[PDB]
Amino acid sequence: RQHDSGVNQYGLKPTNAYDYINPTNLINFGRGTTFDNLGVRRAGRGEIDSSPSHSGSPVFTQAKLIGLSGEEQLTMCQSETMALRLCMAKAGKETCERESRALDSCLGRVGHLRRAMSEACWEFNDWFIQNVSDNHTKPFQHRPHDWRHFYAQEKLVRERQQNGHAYGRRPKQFSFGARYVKTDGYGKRPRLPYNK
Amino acid sequence: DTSTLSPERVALRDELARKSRLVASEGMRYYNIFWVRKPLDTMEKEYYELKRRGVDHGEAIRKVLQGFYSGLAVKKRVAAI
Amino acid sequence: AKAQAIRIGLYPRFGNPFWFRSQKFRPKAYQENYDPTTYSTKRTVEHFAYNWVQ
Amino acid sequence: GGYMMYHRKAMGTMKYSKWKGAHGGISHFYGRTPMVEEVRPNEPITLVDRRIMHYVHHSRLRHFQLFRSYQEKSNSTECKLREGEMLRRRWHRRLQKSFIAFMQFKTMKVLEDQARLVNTYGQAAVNAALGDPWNATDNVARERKSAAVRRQVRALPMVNVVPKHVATMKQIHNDRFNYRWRVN
Amino acid sequence: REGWLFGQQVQLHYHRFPDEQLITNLSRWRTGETVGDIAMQQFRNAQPFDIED
Amino acid sequence: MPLHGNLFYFREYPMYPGEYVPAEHNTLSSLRDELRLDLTAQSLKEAWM
Amino acid sequence: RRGKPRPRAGMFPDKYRRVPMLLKPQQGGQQYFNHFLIRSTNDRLTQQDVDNFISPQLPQMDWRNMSARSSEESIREEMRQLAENDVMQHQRVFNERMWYEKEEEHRMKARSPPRVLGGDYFKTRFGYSLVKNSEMTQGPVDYSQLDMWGEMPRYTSDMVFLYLVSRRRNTYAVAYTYEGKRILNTYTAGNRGLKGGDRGFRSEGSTDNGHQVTSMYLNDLLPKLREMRASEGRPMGRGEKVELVVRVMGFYNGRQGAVRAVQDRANEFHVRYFEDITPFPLNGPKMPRGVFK
Ligand SMILES: [Mg+2]
Ligand SMILES: [Mg+2]
Ligand SMILES: [Mg+2]
Repeated sequence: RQHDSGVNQYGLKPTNAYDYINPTNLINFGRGTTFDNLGVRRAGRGEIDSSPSHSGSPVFTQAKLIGLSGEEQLTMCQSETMALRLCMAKAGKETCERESRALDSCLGRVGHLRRAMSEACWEFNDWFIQNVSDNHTKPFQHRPHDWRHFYAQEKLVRERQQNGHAYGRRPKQFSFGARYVKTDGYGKRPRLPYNK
Repeated sequence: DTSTLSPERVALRDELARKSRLVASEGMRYYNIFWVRKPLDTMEKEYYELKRRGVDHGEAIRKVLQGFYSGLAVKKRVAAI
Repeated sequence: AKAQAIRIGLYPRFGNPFWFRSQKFRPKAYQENYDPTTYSTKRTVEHFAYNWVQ
Repeated sequence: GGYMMYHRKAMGTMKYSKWKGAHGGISHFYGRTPMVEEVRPNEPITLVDRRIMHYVHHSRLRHFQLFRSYQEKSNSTECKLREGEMLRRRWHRRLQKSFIAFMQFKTMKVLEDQARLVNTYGQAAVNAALGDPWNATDNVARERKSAAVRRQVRALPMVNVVPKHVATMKQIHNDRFNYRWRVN
Repeated sequence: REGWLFGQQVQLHYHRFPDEQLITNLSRWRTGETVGDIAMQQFRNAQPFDIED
Repeated sequence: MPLHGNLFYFREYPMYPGEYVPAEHNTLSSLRDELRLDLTAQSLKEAWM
Repeated sequence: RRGKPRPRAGMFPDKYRRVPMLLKPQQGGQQYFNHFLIRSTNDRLTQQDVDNFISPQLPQMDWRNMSARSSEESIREEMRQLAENDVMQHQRVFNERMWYEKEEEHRMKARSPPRVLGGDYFKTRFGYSLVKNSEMTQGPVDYSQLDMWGEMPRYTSDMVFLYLVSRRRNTYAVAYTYEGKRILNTYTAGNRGLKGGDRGFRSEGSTDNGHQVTSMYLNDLLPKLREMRASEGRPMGRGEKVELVVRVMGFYNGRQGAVRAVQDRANEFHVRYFEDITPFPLNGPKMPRGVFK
């Protein structure tokens, strides 16, 4: 037909029972929204909700990648400017436009280099959106509680070592001087928790 | 997709092809011409041939390669003549 | 090792006394060569730049 | 009261306060010295320093030190922070590999292009454009060109930047290198 | 569904089939533009690096 | 009257797997090199340069 | 406009938007074009005169050189030649760097049967297979690559140790004789004014207070040094420098500026070793509880 299968006349087409009860979700998300902008839940580009996602957390650092506009950013010509600065600081009797020419030659190239990189990076944003991004569909991996199951696995281990007993228990912290301030008969080092 | 090539074969024809690019390119320069026999295969065939006559690895390789090169020598001699 | 070495006085409680000597053993990777496997995003874009300008 | 060396109040200056340890030559810091740099002759110590400081900052050591040496944090919050850090790292790596796997494709398209240039102008021509000495004639021209390449390749020393430390009010993080809000 | 490396939805490549360079360049090929051509040789089957630990 | 080199110098980018310099094709060839005897796009274009 | 900020310049429609492109800038001087064209052509002809490929070449006159190549000497040659260059080149284009190194090595090198052991002999040598792969250098080995104290400071009975400590809200500096005798008192960012009842705490421990403090301390440090040396009989009259070991506590901001204020004294103070002592907390006594934890 004339347009998408997952979007009908009035908005997104409501498959699960969540959409029949809560049909705001059919047509609304964010400020950036249009009627053709449903079913693509990502909006245009440079636009509100355009950001591609990677394992659910959106990608807002793209420029930072290609080393345009970053604190760590890629630097084209250094030897130039340091050479010219050196000259400028040495003495005022002789003057060097011999260096300034080398240098501004360098910059003159740098311009087209940058337009190139920016271009290629926009191509990356597109490729990424097609073949990698899940469009904010999958659960975050980037915060420790999202890995809770993993941590649990190790708590379990420390428990079975303890005769299957103290879960999530840890050794009591002692003192800075713990070992050397304590008389005989008292524990000088922190024990396993089951061994209290 | 699974390589029909067993890793030994891989090592062999890959090594053959790194010793000479002409042997590698021959059948397929641009697209694969697949109804013509190719040097890489012919040479692998007579490699195994040598091996089962008890010629060792290195010598068999340089020998097969010499075969291809002397054939090529004939050809380009005719070309010049 | 570091623990024993320290309590015997054969290694300092802070710092690396062999830091320079040890640089041979470390794979110092020159910005001029390219290794296809890096988590360095800078080096990649650097060689991209180099070849495009070429 | 007795403070550690990385403590806030550590080296005090007051009428009562006095500094602890043999303070010169062979010193209190004798084997406690984290870094040693012999200054090369005719080298400003500002390069020396900015190299040291860049080093510590990029390897996140000055991070750690600032962090632990200011205030106390329970082993749980410390865990939460180090693991959060490490997991965000994991994520961003898995991003970089994607970027890079694309960029090697970009570079491939560039090199491919360069090949097409080759068979438009012929290989040798392309080579000429690339700085080939075919006018080289005698060795003296080669030596001028290579004296050019020599004077290029020899590296000027890097001034590399170290982000300043931001002092906020009650100092929720003394790791603060930027004004962005953090999750403690 | 995810790739292991960076979580891609596809297996990476540049080229796959033997003919694609030919078939793409076809009128050039009949023309005979492609005879000494080194771009259709060098990179024809070229595939990505293994970026892997 | 009053009135070049790259931004970097690197070695050669690695060779992608499946990629090779085509056979009988001299990569390093200059204009002070000798003229090859035949007529190829390559030989004719170097000649013409 | 009204109680709000004026927009940035580019937020307005173009100032010259109504003036046609031909006008900005005007191209005038069209009169001179023709003149300078004829001029340049006449010039060219002169440059042709200063200095002063369709020589018909028949293919039948060449035949001898063709028969030269049909002899299998020359084809033995071409075969050898072509088998050399078939070896899988990694170059792909003329590269400036690699050329440079190559010819660099040509300048460096212009400046510069016993029975084969079988596989069985190496089967009986366990050691050999561990020699082939080993990292460890075999030959007399350099001693300076072993000894502990190799890269480390080397002091002198006369050296002054300058301590620059950068703290969060403060920075200070001192000096000490090698035998640990204190020279002048500790100049501090709150000792020198520079601190309280002022611009703020945020800038208190800043870069230039560290600078102020160090440049103020060195200034006073010189004369008392000449005194302490005048006492023991070391005149240190002229053309002399003070050998300095700069020890730095830090990672705070006041560090940078501090050392800079030393660098400008390079005509007086000679810095032999720059080594920082910054405490690292493995674990220890509780630090003061901050706001959140
Ligand atoms: Mg939103
Ligand atoms: Mg008390
Ligand atoms: Mg509470």
